[PDB]
Amino acid sequence: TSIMAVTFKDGVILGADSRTTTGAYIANRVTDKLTRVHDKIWCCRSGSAADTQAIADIVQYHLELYTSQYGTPSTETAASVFKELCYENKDNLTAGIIVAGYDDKNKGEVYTIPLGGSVHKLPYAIAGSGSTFIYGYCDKNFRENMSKEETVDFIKHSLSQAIKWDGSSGGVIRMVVLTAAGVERLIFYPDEYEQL
Amino acid sequence: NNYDGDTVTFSPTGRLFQVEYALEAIKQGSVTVGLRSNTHAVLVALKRNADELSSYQKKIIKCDEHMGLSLAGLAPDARVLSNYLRQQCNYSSLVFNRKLAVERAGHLLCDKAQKNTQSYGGRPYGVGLLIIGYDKSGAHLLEFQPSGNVTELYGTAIGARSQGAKTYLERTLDTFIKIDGNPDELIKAGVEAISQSLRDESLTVDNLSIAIVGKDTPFTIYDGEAVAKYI
Amino acid sequence: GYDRHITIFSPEGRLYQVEYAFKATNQTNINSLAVRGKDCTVVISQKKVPDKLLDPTTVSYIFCISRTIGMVVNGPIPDARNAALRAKAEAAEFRYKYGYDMPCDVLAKRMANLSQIYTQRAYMRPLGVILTFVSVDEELGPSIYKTDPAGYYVGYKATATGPKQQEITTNLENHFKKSKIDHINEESWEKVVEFAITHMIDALGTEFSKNDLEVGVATKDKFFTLSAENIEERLVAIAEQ
Amino acid sequence: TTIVGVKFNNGVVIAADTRSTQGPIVADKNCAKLHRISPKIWCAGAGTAADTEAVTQLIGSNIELHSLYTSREPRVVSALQMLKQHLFKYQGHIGAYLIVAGVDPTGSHLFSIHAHGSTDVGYYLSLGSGSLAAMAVLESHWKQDLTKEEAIKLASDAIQAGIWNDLGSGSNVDVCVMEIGKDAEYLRNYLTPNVREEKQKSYKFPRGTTAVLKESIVNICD
Amino acid sequence: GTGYDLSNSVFSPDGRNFQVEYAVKAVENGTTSIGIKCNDGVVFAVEKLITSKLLVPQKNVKIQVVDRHIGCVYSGLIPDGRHLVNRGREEAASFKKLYKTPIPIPAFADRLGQYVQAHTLYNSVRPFGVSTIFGGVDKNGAHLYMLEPSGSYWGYKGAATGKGRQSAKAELEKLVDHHPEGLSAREAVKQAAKIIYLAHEDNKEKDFELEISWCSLSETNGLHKFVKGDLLQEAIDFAQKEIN
Amino acid sequence: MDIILGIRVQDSVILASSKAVTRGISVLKDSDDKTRQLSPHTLMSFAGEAGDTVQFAEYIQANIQLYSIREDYELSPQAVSSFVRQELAKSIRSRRPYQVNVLIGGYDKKKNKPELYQIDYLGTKVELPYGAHGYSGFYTFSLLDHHYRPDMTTEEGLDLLKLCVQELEKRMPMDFKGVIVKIVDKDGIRQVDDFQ
Amino acid sequence: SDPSSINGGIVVAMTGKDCVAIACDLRLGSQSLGVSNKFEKIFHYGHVFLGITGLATDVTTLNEMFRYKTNLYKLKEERAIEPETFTQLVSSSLYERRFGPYFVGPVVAGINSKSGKPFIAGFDLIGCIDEAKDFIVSGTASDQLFGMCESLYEPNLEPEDLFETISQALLNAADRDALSGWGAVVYIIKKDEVVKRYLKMRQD
Amino acid sequence: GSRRYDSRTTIFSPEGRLYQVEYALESISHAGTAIGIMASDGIVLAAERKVTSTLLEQDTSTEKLYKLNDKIAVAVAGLTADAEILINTARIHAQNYLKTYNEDIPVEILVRRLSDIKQGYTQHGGLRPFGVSFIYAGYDDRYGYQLYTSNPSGNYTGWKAISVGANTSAAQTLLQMDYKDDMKVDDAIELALKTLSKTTDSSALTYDRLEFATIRKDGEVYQKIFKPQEIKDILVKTGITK
Amino acid sequence: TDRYSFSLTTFSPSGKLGQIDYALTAVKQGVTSLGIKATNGVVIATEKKSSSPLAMSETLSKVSLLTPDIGAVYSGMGPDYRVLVDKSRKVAHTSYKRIYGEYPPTKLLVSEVAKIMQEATQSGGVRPFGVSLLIAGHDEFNGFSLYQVDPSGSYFPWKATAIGKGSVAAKTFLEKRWNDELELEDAIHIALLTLKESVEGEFNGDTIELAIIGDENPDLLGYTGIPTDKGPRFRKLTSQEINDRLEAL
Ligand SMILES: [Mg+2]
Ligand SMILES: [Mg+2]
Ligand SMILES: [Mg+2]
Ligand SMILES: [Mg+2]
Repeated sequence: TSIMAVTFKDGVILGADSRTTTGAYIANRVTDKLTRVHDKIWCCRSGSAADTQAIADIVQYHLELYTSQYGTPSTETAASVFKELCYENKDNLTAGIIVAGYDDKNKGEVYTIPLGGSVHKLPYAIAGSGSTFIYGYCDKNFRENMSKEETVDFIKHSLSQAIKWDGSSGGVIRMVVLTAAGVERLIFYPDEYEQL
Repeated sequence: NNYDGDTVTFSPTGRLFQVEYALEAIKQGSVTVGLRSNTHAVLVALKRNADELSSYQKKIIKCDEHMGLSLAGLAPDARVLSNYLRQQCNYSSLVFNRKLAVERAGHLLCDKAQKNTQSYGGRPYGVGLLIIGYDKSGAHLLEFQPSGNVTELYGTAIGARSQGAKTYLERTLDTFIKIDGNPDELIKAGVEAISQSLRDESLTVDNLSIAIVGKDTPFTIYDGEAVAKYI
Repeated sequence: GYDRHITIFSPEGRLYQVEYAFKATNQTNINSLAVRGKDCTVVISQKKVPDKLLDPTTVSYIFCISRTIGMVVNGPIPDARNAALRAKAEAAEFRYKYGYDMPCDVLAKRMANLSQIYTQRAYMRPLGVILTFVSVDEELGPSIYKTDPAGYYVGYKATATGPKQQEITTNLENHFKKSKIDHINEESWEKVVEFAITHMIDALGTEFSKNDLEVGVATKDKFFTLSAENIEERLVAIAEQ
Repeated sequence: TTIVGVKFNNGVVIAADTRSTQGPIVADKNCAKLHRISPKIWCAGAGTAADTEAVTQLIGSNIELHSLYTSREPRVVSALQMLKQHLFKYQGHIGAYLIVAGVDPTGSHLFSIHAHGSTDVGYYLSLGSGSLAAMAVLESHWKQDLTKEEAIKLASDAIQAGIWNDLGSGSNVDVCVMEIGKDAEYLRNYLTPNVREEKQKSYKFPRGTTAVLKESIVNICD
Repeated sequence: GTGYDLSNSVFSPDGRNFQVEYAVKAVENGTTSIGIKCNDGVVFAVEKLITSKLLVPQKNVKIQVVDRHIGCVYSGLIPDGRHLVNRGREEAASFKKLYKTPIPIPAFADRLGQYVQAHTLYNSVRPFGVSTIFGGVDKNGAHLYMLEPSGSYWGYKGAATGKGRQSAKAELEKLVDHHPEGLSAREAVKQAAKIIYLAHEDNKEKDFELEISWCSLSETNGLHKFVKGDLLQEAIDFAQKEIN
Repeated sequence: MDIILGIRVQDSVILASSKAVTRGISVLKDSDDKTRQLSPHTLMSFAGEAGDTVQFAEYIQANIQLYSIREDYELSPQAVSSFVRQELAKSIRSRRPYQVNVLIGGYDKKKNKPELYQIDYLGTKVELPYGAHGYSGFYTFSLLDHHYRPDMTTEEGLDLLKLCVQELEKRMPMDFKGVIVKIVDKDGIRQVDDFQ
Repeated sequence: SDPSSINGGIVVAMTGKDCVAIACDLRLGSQSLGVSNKFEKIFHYGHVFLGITGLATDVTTLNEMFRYKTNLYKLKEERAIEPETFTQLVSSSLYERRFGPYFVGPVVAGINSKSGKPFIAGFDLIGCIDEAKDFIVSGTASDQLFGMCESLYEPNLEPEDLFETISQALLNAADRDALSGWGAVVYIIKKDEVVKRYLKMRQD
Repeated sequence: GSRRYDSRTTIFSPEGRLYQVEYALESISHAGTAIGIMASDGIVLAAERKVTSTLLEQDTSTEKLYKLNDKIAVAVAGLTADAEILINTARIHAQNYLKTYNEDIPVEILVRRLSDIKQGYTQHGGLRPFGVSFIYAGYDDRYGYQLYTSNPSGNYTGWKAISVGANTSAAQTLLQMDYKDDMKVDDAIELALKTLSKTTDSSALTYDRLEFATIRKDGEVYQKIFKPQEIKDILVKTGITK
Repeated sequence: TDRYSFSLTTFSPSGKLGQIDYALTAVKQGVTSLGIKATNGVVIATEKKSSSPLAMSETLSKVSLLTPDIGAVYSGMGPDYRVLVDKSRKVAHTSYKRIYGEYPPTKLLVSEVAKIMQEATQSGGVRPFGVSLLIAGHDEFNGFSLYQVDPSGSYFPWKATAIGKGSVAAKTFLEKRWNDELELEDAIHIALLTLKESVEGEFNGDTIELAIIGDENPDLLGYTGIPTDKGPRFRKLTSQEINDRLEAL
């Protein structure tokens, strides 16, 4: 698994691969690891597929109830719900989550919740196995308030390198762009990012 | 008339008759006065007996080295509330290394009493309390009623014929509020106040109880000959 | 004696507490009607702000239960908000457990079952409110379903609720007998809002300003409530006729 | 076990082998592994057969109650969510791996659920022991369009690859097609390529071969 | 029949719950407490009856704080008000624990309203004998709410309850008519002092101590603080001058 | 270990129980009576873990006596064995199972028949002409298979038990310090005073 | 120490022409030690027979529990339970203790009193229904029984031939298992008659 | 609170009786008459149906006579639903006894269990008692054939011939007049039929308005619940019908 | 808190159970609903009295399927009937299908609903149900059957019976027109004739709701492949079929 979320001038962009393996076998090569918990609040999931799916479902339920009672939730609110769900059940969960949201108050925001249930707000976050191989590249190539094109290119290059070096990551590169316009879905196929 | 069956029923005028009956239970109790200055706080208690062979019961209860209370009314309800206050002071001292303030003690007894004036089956408490204490804010005297209302005062008195002592404390306010550094004069002022509520009685060594708390004086109770010098 | 205090059967086989809750539904003295269009559903209710010290934006008897279901309540606002919170919780739990948005009739049946529980249990009183849920169900189209303190629930082509409910009901019955259809043959939801407001003016015989009405519109995957300015624009468009 | 599911142009088909084994021994040579959650929502099971049967029956009963309550045709996403949550509650201690396909007012759907509660979506899925062979066949022969007969042939060939190249799958091929609008077609033993050859001799014993010590008539009456 | 007012949550033949109305009667016998929503925040004020000079002045605080941004005052049975405030503090703590952000004023209002309404649902519980004026500043601005013993709560430009509530309401209406642009924080404090001084005239037998708090975005950075010291004396002088 | 033998001989049931109680390398007792009279015509010998044996036996005894008092009727040995088996089958799936093995010998007055039941700590009940618990069976079973006759008299049963006890004293690696022998017949339960 | 391998025992059921057969061995032992030569493992409720092989205490508890349930079923429904309904009941009762299972392998055999169809079925420890129309084997010598039944069975056998077939199967399977044998019982079940036969085996 | 509406079902009267128990007895006094007779070789139960109509399916109907196990039956007088609840509990208790002891439960034990349940219903819990009286007809190998009777109070008594329901006085008078200890099962059948025909409120006793049952002796005991055709046959034999 | 832990239905000094009789009275004021058992099926019919004509009558189904072979109609309080049918559908699974793999027979489901109602007439702080139920079912070993369940918890098997307002007259009509040789179509015809007298307004397929427990419908199974599963025997007659049978009276 290789997931990331990058903020930029117009909003945020989540990116992930599509490879879910049970050991050395690619159980699914078209996995959607980008999950929507609210209209403009999504999450990149890594780790236990069952744990992450259940956590995302419960967070979506809580955010729907929150929207029904007190109106639209903030990205920090979704991050807090994720943090509570992951910290109070840290003994029986293996889930790394990257919560990326867009609101008109704070533009784009990215929080990361690794193992243990700690929450960290970052300009960009990476997680999963393949992330181990792109720390240097991302740290040397990330810039604040990039344009949409440069952010898509950065995420594409990072995830392509991760897929190239990490055996646990592969498939197509999925992206979800959260901006004032709304939600845009992007896909990049192997024949494109492999020649990068 | 048809609205004094329990605490769960309001009267057409908006009254809680069980609370008022508890207050009346207090009014039939023996008188006890409390006063304070800027350095000390005194509780004087007129202990009541059944006959000459009986004891005079006990009206002063210590809750912690810095806080104590005198009762007027049902003794078991006063024991329950004093045990709750001891447990809260102990919890504060253990968990926070912090002596429990007197205002918060009044708030907690207010909540404990209010929890009975709204649930069916649980009667209100039939006792009134006078709580003296000395904390980081100085000396404090509180009057607690079973309605839940807790009031911080310089002086007051509760029980039968307490209005005389209350008026005496009203007249002597400017005098006893300045009795700082001399606890014996404050105790004698409290003794005069409780004497103002003696119609056909007189203070002896068996009916007078004293309690003192202050700066360098932990909450101490005086019974018997110890109070004789103040009679 | 005591048979009229708790929810038990009288010698006539009646539940007087249920009837008294029905009476309490009219305590607010506000009427509201609901009608269906080609692909939407409109509810209109009277907005009465008697005190000058009140915030008019907070005076509302319409609630956004989910993104697709709206609910207008006739009755006291405590029980109204109680039922609204319960319906929102039930819709959220439904979406979580069964993976799809709760249908309008299903929420109506749940609230009516809870009302039946309150009617058969003596420890709790029935909620003196009448709940009208409206939505555009993915399998039923525009849907209006009403529930009452007795535990009854039923759908409508159109409906009305309040003290002057019978007049609006008769007006809608006459319009639908003449038009020979069970909805409003209009494409845009604005025209259905205008139709509802116009027919309420005709039935009640009173004019309305932008600060006298509350309008809730349900379209495919979206329930919303009109602001004072949208209500004013609809009133201007009705005046253009 | 070898189970597959393939979505075509107007519905979804599932297929499975008919061999249940207890270790290396074949227990049932014709076990119907296609279970019915709802009349148009079917599921193929793998792993602990008892767990699969129990969870499928439970979710089917809940689906029927939900359909009677809501007065609507059951949705595949409902059974999906219920199976997911019920399996996740037990942290994989219920050894059921299901391929759940069906049709509902929303359309045709095909998902896979694992014992721990993980779910996966796709146009073609495979589970069980022989899953790798079947998936190979699928990756080699799957396309988008796909007619009903094309999808049936693809699923049958995948189950055959599992029957021939895997030791845990064998015998016959059960199929269930579900088109949008039509009823579910349950082809039991759609293919029977492993018919047992006739024996060289009959081993019927002459009456009196077995020595009997005591005989009596037991009463099955009232 | 008769006896419909003997148990709570019993509908009378005219569709009423007489126990709630009796709780309202208990509320009307309480002291005056008002709330004024200004441009950048809210102000709360209350009158404290000095039955005797044995009461320690400036103590016996009646205005309570919830979280760090909610102010609550109540008229009626002070212990019931403290109970409701404790429940609201629990609700705000839970909201902050779950959603990180401090609880919005409408959310807190709905929590308290649901609690009181549930207390008017069973014959085994007594309705609250308090009317509560609360509010504060959140991400959506300033909010002021009043909550009745019936569980009914609403948002107000100005609210008042107690014995002199009528007079206060009239004055509040004047404040709405004379100042359509809105009052400032200290201006609202001074006018609340005036309104409390005018409302005390319905209880002139006893003297009163004025107690004021405010939650303002500009003057208190969105935090609930007691108006004390120089500003409190300024408001008291303004009230005594505006009165005769 | 503990020696628990029983034999049904046409007219009575004979139960023999070792007399030795050993904890460690010390024989604490050499005169222990490892039986409890459940009813005037039903005896039960027991062997197993320390404490569990006597506790279980006395519990069963109290229950059987309570039933006899309530109904003024002695339960048949079959019903007593069924009750004991049910208790032991509830024990194994409890938190701490009773590690007791019992031999129930009883003379059914209704059927006028002696009966011997063997139950282990698991709840495995079997009606046997002769039974033994533990390693004692490995030596006694075959001896009985060669020397037992269903038409035997109580004296013949006593001689057979003497032979069994002699074989046990010869080949067992433990000194069980003799056996206490008891006879259950139509006249009730008695103890053999004079035994080898 | 495997619970299904402590006491031992074998049960085998087979179907014929308008009949069924269910046979079991009579051995109850504790590992090598043989205890009871008369421990039958087949119990009938009305007209549906059930053979239970595994842990003997669980065998007896299941026998008593199913007697309980079938008696209450007949009292409530006023009719005897059918083999298919009883099979489903056994499956549900076994799975009700999913995580505290019984260490048994039940086998149901009977003839449906209304349709006359012969019906046999088998289960595992948690109640996995194995609906096979030919034969169902269970016990410690499950593999030997599987081989004997797969080699000997032919469909549509008369009771006199079905008895010989099932008896030879059980005998030759028990002679190759240490924990099975010591006697055998065979029920040949028809619609109106059920014959019980005690076989002669080697007692080793 | 709720005490205003509490009827207090488990309180004593100044005389020393339970109000609800007496009222349930009065209720049962209006139920269809049931009669049990214990002869030397069997037991006979007979009862009259209160719910009678031409459109009432009497074949699949069971409202007066029920089976507890294979050796015990009950005749009901009163609320049929409370009776069936208690019968379900009795069946469960009998099967529990069977599982525990591997023996059929004696009659008196089951009667006392059901009577203790009915008693506990009249001492605590604050619930109304079961308005049902039971006539237990059973067999066991300790006391032989047994006839018991229990009321909502929780008391149970043993009888030779007994009646419950409506017109119990006349039924008991007829039984005490025409009962003999050495009589057989057919004589008991005839006597029960005659007593029901003489104590009924309807014009004539027809087969569709009564239920019948016999527990008799192949060395085994058989419990036969009579079908409508067999009831009509025994009626035309006894002479009540032709 | 539920401080009503005591029975709200107690025996009166006369022997009557007040709440039981009052629930029966509430039932008697309900709309007339009848059922007729034939030799090849059962029919249950009722009148769909609508409060407002603006209400959609189809969304108010008085006949509800309990099991694919067992349906039910009622007379009395609608909401109580709705919660009872929900409880019955749930108990048909939790107490039989999940234990025996098959749906329950008619008598057993009727006994379960009667037990529910009896608990409702004896438990603490609860009023009895204000409904009488007519349950029409078919099981393999008892054939077709029709049962009536009263608020008291008592149930009776009926060849034909009606409950509600004109229940007495309807029952008399049925007693005069019922015979043990009736067919399902003859039973439907008699049911229509009986309901024609209990109603006065419009008498068409949109105002009356009628359903049948007859032969199996393989067209309503939703799937084809299993020859043992035939189909559901319960079927609600469409408005068109009701009108076609009414036009021929
Ligand atoms: Mg890679
Ligand atoms: Mg293979
Ligand atoms: Mg062998
Ligand atoms: Mg050997």
